[PDB]
Amino acid sequence: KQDMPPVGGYGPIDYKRNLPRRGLSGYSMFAVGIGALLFGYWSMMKWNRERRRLQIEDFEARIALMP
Amino acid sequence: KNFSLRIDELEEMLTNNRIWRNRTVDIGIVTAEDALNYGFSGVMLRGSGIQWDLRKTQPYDVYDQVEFDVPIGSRGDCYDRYLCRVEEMRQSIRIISQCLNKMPPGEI
Repeated sequence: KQDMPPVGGYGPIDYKRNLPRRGLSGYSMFAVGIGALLFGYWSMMKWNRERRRLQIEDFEARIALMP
Repeated sequence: KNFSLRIDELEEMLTNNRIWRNRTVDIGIVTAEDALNYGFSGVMLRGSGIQWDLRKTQPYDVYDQVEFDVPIGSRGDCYDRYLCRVEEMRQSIRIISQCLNKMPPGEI
């Protein structure tokens, strides 16, 4: 008399197949790429030109002496 | 009840990936009537084309009294016999969740 089949309690689990967790698509990408890229170029011309100012300063001490 | 999450893992691991797709597309394109004159059985059959199986044209036991479908892929390569096996495991979960509701007590 002690056999298995239970009265209730069932799901089931799915046979489904989906995980569309997107994801900033469709022209939202290529937008964070370009602006941060020119931001790095914007970081230039305030350092290389600044080091160029120090570069003439470095060559200044050479020319002032040597007579 | 906790298995379809594990098959959703390998979907992220292989299906949407490109390199493994690039590793197997258009490889083993055998689709003609010599794909059946060679006497092949299932997958490397019906997933390449010809719909036929021994699972609902020929009974075994109480096996027709459950509901399911059989996968078919598009072309006749390995990647369209690979995608039988993802859907095939998505059928055995249904059948087990259908078989448990229908068992009577009895003898052995």
